[PDB]
Amino acid sequence: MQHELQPDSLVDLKFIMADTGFGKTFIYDRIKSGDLPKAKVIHGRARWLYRDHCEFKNKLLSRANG
Repeated sequence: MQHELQPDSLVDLKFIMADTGFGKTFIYDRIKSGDLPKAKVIHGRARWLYRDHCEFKNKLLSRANG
């Protein structure tokens, strides 16, 4: 299921894990550190904004993690 979205769109955890290759725990921490998730999370999960990925990825891509 290759679904393409734009910076502002609704992503899911599985997507993030595909996007990043890392675990959920890393996501919530790292994305908060990115620029605080604008993602619409109300019950531990819901819908994530891809923007938060872009901004989080930004800091990791800059530092070159790994």
